[PDB]
Amino acid sequence: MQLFGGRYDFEDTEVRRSNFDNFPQALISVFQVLTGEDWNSVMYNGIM
Amino acid sequence: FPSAVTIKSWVDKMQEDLVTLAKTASGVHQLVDIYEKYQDLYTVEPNNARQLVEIAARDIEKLLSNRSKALVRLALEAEKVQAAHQWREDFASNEVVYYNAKDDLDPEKNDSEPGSQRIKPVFIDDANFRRQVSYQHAAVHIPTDIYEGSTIVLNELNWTSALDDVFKKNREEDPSLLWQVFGSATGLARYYPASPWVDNSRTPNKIDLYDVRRRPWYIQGAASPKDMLILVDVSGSVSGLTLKLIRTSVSEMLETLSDDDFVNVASFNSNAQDVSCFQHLVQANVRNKKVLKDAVNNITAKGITDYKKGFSFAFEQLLNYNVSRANCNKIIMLFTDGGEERAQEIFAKYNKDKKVRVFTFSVGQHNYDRGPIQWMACENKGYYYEIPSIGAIRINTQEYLDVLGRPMVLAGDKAKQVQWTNVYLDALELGLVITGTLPVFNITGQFENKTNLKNQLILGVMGVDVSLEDIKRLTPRFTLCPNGYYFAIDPNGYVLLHPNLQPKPIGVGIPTINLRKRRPNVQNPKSQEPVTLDFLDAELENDIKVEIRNKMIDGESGEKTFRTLVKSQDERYIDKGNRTYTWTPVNGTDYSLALVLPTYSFYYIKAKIEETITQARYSETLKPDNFEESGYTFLAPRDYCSDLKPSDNNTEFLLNFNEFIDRKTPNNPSCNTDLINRVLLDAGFTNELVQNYWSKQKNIKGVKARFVVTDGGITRVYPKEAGENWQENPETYEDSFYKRSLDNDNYVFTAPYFNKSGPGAYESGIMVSKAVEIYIQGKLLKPAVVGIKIDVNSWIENFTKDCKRNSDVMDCVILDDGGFLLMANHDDYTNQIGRFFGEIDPSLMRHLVNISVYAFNKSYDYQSVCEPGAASKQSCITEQTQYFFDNDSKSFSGVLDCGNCSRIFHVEKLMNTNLIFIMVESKGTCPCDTRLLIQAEQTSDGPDPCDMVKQPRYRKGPDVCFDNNVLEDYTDC
Repeated sequence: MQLFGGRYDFEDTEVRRSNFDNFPQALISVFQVLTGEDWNSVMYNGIM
Repeated sequence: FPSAVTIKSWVDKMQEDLVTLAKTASGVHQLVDIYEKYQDLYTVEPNNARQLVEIAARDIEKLLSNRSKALVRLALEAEKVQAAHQWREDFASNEVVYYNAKDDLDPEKNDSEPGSQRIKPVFIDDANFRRQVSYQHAAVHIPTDIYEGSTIVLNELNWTSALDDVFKKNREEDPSLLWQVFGSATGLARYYPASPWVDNSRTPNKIDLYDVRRRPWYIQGAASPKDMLILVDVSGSVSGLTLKLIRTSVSEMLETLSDDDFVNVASFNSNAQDVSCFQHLVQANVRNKKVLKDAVNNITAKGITDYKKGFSFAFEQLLNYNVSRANCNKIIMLFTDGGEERAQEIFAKYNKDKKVRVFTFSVGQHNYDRGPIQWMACENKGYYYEIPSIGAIRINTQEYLDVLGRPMVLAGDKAKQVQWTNVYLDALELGLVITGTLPVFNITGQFENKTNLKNQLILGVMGVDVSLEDIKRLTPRFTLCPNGYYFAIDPNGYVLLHPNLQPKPIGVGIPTINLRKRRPNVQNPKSQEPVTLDFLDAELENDIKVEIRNKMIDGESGEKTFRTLVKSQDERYIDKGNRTYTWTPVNGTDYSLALVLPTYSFYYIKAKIEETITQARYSETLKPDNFEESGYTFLAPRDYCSDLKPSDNNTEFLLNFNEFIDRKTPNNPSCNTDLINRVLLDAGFTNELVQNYWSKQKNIKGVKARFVVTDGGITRVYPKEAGENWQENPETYEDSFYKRSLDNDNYVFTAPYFNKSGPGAYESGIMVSKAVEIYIQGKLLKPAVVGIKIDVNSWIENFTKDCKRNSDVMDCVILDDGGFLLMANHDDYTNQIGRFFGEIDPSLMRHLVNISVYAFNKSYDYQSVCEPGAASKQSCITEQTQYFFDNDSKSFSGVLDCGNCSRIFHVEKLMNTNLIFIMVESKGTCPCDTRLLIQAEQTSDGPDPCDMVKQPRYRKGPDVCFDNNVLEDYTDC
């Protein structure tokens, strides 16, 4: 929530559901990155 | 350097030779005398320029009334018929049969969708519609993204089927009637007569986006004017998706405004400011809206939200009254996403009495609260919209015209007055039209006061078109000279009728296309703007024309004779002429009609030959078989009879005219007898000239051709071989040199074009033309223009015989008022004849402008084709320069310096023509060139709108408008 919270302000129309905008969503995203599933997509959103 | 006296004797002999050649070879006095010789085959009738304006004003008022009476018929039947509809929700059994336009006319498809059934129409081909129409039933258009098969759509197709009898009866009472359309509030448009839509959505690769709810005739008849203030929220939390949705939404909202409404876009993030240069409400025309769109696209999101500051700014913008407004609907459109403040104190302070509406839009896909925004919308008589994607934009940004029309509905029968729109280009490819509109009200359970819930919205809008080729038939222009004309005007300045109003969109700025961003097959939209060309942008603008414009915007009738500059047909010259503007108001409507007549055109010739013998003799003289005796003859494509058609290939037309004047007896029952009688008498006079006088001296020394252009539309080029190099228009009222030679009182020289495709400088010659002026009973009359093509080579021979061929000590040039090279001294100049002098020798040209031998005037052409810049043809504004003779002085002796140089020159103006002669020290001696003084359309963008809004042109808005009824409901939000 600190690093990427409210920084997914991308001006396209692609939906990035795994963001870090509030606490339940950040918990979901971190869990998904723990199970390993598609952690690279979250990383690319973070790097962009 | 030669002296002024030797120079002056040179030019005196030069003008003597040129003028005597043109006079004796063209044959002006001959034509004058053979006009004044007969004087009993014709009569001289007057042009009472007050009577003419009043007759044409009544004819226009009658036409618009006939169209009005066909609108109330439609609206009455539509209200009465929907008042008795059942609202069934089953149709799979009881089908609705109807002809859906934009369905493939391939009879092997058999779609006949569930619930509905198609029609295979017959589609005869018609004129008055340059397409194939069927007068049997009405066609239906449904937007591409609206299913035809909803219960809402199938219920509109079920009760609108009662309109076809009214459509047919309207069309049978007046067969000259163009489209009749009912545009419904569900998206449908039912029009008559039936005709396939221009675009099938997907059958070709061009998909169409046409919604009736956004056509300006609809938006015009569906609500009163406004005083809108868009209030964009650019706090930080909107960044990302919702910000770009906000940009697209504000643009698509600005596109639902007219020239009657006023707008401004503000913007707040912990501080409210204007998005652009404007700072108050501006008139929402095409230029201002371009400014506001370009300003909204430059918007960035950063900061903390503060709704109180934004709403203070908005409500203080809506209280200016130091500026011009619409004064009717004060509304605020808040484009936001969401938040937690509602700002009750601002609304309680500023619109405690609820004169302003608030429409709030929640854009994007987010999680912020939306309670307060709905409350703002519901607490302030407004409405609440949600825009989650790009597809929702179009339908959610045009839907506030349902809220704005509840007071119109409640006003009852005072609200049904026919209105006429600006001039726009028809969607079914018909040209410029104006539309008359009238809203249709929903009266269901009306006689007992049962429902009154859905009975606060209109059903749709009725409309009937009136082309401008139909208005220009009530103002027949063939009894005035090529220089007089009718023109009408809005109560807004804009022009409804003008010789300078073409069928192309008004351009704004310079166009810039990006090739590298344009996919090949994505169907970018084309245009939807009206053709709103102001009056002071269709003519040259004096200080007197401003007062005439103001004086006839508020319906006064008057007359004023003055002296003005008149830009020539081809934009290269400028004349000075005496004109008379006589104007009156069109009594039924708000329009105003004016007639421009140059004195010398207060009298015309009316032919008086009815005898078979004379008429037959004359009609013989225009037949190709014997051009050898009369020289190539052209005929104007006028409308002599409703049987033959203008053909744009004039040999075909002359042949048809002949075979018709014979093949149809001289009774001519369906033919305009004054037109063809004038043409016949005219060809008689012209041929007398050609036979008796021209054909004697078969070959003159320097002459290359000899022509006669006249009224009645006859043109004669003497050696038939010359008739192949004649490029002028065959309709004489569009010949530039004709209108120019009528203005001047001397021999007008027309310079050729340069680097133009075609034999145009050497094979043809230089055109001299003088207008015939005859006196019948003390009355001046200019009925013809005689002319000549001088051969360049014989001219050079007479010109060179202290400056000699290619001499490198001085130049000897001849120009015409306009600065176009005519006769040089260099064989390197003379190669570019007809080119603007300041483009070949700019220092001397700029000096000539400085000492004021040449003045100039600049103007803007708002309807031009443009080569898109880098940032196939677009529409842009071009700037046009034109030079002319201001100081009537004859000689100018001086020295021009560029610094360490010196060139001494002498210029002298030939008398009885429009030619000037310059002898100047050479140019190669002094290596000093500044920059080309270009006279050509240069693509530009000015003027600057940020300054016109501070001193705007006078304007008078509608006085009937419906806002703030008391029985309004506003439990809908």
